[PDB]
Amino acid sequence: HHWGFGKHNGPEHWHKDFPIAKGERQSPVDIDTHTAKYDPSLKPLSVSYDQATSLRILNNGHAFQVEFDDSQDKAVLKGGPLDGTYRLIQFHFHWGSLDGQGSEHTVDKKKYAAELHLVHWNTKYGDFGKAVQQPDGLAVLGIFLKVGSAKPGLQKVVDVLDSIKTKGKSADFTNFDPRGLLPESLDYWTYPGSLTTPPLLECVTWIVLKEPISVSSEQVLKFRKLNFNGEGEPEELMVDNWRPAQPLKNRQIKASFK
Ligand SMILES: [Zn+2]
Repeated sequence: HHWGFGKHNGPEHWHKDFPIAKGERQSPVDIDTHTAKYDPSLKPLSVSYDQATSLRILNNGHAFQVEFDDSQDKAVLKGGPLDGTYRLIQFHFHWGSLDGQGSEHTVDKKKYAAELHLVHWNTKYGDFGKAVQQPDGLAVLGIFLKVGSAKPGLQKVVDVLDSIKTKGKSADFTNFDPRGLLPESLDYWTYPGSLTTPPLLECVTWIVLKEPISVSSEQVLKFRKLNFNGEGEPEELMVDNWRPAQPLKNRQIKASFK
């Protein structure tokens, strides 16, 4: 009876196994655009993905994750609110059963159809496992998805999902360029928060882009054909794998733009 997104093990239950669920810097949060302060010290976000090396895509039982070779400085995030260099390790999404919900962060209470997380770890901690034990261990770049025109750069991801339908399935996924998932503007909000799946560690500097990317209805529909369950088990569609907004508590969200 482990954590999940069902009726008996979903986000409202997680605190029982992971008490930090009720912590002081939990994510996601609602971004109140009128309360976020423009910060004239925030540098432009530097995203250097030209040498990114994807390896594999995995159905991990709550989402799918595209993993990268992070053994060299190849795909790095720096600048913005960050000190130092953070290396890309994986990206994954959160999505809904319907276009009207699916994002984890919300903007003035608005829910998007999905949310992309590009997860990076602080190179000063040597690897991901050590980084998540530190308050500044991770930087996660969050990008909202809305349903409209197709995102061509996403299609290679959508087309491989049939091969990883059920929990535990993985597939070779090389030469995928995550630059094809970025919106035009890198304007962002930033605040200190946490992983949004257990163990919910409070190790993340969140950088959430203001500009959503558009994906097609057909693209998001294919996300919804994935399964939470393993092969040979009763079918449960992988939908609504998003944690709802958590109390902001003692935190200020800063904006890179006015
Ligand atoms: Zn996530």
